[PDB]
Amino acid sequence: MNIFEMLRIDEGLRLKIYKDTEGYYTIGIGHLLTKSPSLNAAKSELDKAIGRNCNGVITKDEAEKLFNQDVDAAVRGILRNAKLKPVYDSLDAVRRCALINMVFQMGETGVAGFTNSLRMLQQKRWDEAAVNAAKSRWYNQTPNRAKRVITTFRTGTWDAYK
Ligand SMILES: [Cl-]
Ligand SMILES: [Cl-]
Repeated sequence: MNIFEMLRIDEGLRLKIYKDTEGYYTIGIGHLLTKSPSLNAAKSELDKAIGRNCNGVITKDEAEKLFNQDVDAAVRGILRNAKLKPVYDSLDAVRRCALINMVFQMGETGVAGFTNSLRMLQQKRWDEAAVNAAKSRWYNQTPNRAKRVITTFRTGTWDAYK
């Protein structure tokens, strides 16, 4: 189990523009296209992203290309963030996967808002951080995925995904 297989389970794969759980225009493996209500703004963003006329539809390969960028971008974002980088540095390999997951889903800004939880992860107080992260809009909105991520932080294993 790796970060890619993990995100592919949580995000799924869709070759046609679709709306995410929040209502936003998305495609591929969780690649948010626009927060705009316009299916037209989305179709436009999409062609700018792929470099061709897609007419809201892309190939598997294109979806994987977007996915590799997004994971890379998330990883570099964590390493560039003064709030995130120390947490990351401090964790084992599996737990690190859990934080990339949150970042990919919610943006560096959002994860950075979990101050208390991040502090507990840093202190390796696993159970407490799990209890605290559950008190969030994140968890109430997408509970099954949140639970999976939270278990990964609590235990340090890939259990929730197997
Ligand atoms: Cl709450
Ligand atoms: Cl969910």
